[PDB]
Amino acid sequence: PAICHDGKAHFPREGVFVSNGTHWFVTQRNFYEPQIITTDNTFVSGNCDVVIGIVNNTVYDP
Amino acid sequence: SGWTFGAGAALQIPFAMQMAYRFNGIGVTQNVLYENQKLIANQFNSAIG
Ligand SMILES: *[C@@H]1O[C@H](CO)[C@@H](O)[C@H](O)[C@H]1NC(C)=O
Ligand SMILES: *[C@@H]1O[C@H](CO)[C@@H](O)[C@H](O)[C@H]1NC(C)=O
Repeated sequence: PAICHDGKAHFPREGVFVSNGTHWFVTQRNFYEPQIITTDNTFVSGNCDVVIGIVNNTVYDP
Repeated sequence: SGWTFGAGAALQIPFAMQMAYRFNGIGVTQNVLYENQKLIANQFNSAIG
């Protein structure tokens, strides 16, 4: 459902959070287009407690 | 699946995640549901009840 980083929950502005076995990517809902999570790809709002199912991961800041 | 099983092959979709995409179809951001999904469930079942 979301990605945790520095105590901040990251949600995909458009697309779906996916992983193959190890690496995390965000892709659309009608075509598998894997792209690395980037600040411009997600928006942060809140903390890593209210959500259920959040996954610890790193985010790459451009 | 949600809305997928009418277009073509039915792709599995977590129901907690299906709502966030249904909320996003009404101009309501995804994190609105996730932050209070317990209230959503508690309130949806009461209305069905
Ligand atoms: C997942 O994909 C990335 C890049 O596409 C690759 O580096 C990684 O090894 C893949 N992991 C698995 C388990 O296939
Ligand atoms: C993510 O990391 C934080 C700090 O290291 C930890 O408190 C939390 O339990 C971790 N979450 C998971 C799902 O491992």
